[PDB]
Amino acid sequence: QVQLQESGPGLVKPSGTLSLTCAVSGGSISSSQWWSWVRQPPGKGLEWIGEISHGVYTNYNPSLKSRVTISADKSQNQFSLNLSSVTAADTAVYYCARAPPYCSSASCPDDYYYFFLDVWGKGTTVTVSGASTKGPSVFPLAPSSKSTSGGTAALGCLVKDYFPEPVTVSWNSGALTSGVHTFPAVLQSSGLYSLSSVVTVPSSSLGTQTYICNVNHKPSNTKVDKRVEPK
Amino acid sequence: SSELTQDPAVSVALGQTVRITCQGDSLRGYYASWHQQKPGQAPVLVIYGKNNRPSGIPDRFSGSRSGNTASLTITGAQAEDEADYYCASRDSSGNHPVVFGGGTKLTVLGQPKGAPSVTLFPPSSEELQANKATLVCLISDFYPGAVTVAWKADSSPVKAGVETTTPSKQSNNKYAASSYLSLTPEQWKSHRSYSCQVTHEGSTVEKTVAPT
Repeated sequence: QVQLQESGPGLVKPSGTLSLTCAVSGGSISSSQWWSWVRQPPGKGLEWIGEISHGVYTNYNPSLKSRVTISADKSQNQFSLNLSSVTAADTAVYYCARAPPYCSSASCPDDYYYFFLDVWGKGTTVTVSGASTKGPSVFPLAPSSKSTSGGTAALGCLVKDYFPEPVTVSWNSGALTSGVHTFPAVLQSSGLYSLSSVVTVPSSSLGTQTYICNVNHKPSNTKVDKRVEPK
Repeated sequence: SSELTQDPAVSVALGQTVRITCQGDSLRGYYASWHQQKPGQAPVLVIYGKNNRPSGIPDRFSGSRSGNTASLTITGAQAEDEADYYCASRDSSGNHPVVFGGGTKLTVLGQPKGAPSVTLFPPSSEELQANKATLVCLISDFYPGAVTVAWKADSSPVKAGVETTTPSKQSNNKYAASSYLSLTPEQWKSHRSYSCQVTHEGSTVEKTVAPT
């Protein structure tokens, strides 16, 4: 029943300070467990940042200790992370997670010598850049007679020229999950990203049903809901 | 960043057994856990430690120890096992910081090949009414992940204005790619047709769009 949700800025200027917050429902951050922060740079592995227990006791990665701060708000069931003097090496997806209690001495039952991360959040993407945020231009990819494959047909949305990542696309407010494929973004020579989301639908139900793609770009605090009508 | 050494990539044939190993002097004090990560998703714990597994993890996953080396063995590997695997534990000295392995890309051989699905879209009315023109060629569901994308103006190759991704694995172990061709509305209307050619394992799929 335990759910975690990170929240952050998405874009941080170099030498700035990154501030994230993980809200917890169905569990208590004031417990003896170790509520942790993990990050994963794009195309790389996981790196451990720190942990906090009972809302007070902290433990950090030795290589990051000089600029990492983890605090907890026991009244809002939240714990937060603060990383100062950021560079491009701090660009990563930041996960909050939960580790179990343990013993530092070799004198405890067997249950207290595990480390595992069984509960994770979805992760929030953070980019360290001096470039400015740009919201996306959403265009409809309307179905035609060449986007058809017999009984089915393809329609989509072009999410063009945005920065930074990520962009999430749902269809009909999440009611339409079958047949949806959101393609990974392309990094263009301008420094801006672009991606496309495409959903496959019955060609007979084109004129009898409305299809809207929901494009969320949190780094710019913009949501675009574009209606897709046949060509 | 990483403290335990894993092989960055190992392979196993569908149905065979593979042992992904995790080594380091930091390991000797605590139990090693294993985390699985599919593309585009957060990690998923597959081994608590020792040989304990959470719910939803098949019996073919198992954990074992041999001093400073932990091992995740997969007996009878399936296609759903293709992912990245991370061992984790705590340092037995000092303030006991958490210790991650570098990660291991697991490839499962013998999966069925697949021809690419190619979807080509012309520039939308709203984009042209805004004095912009972009051609979108979406390639998906091809295996292996080797594919060449090429654009044609009428029948002549075009290279300027083409932005292509490198193939990336989908959640169903097949691959996807995208190529965007940016033109002016004059370039779009001054040609009879435009084409997106996609070659995969010696075979080519070609889609064509016109100002119609």
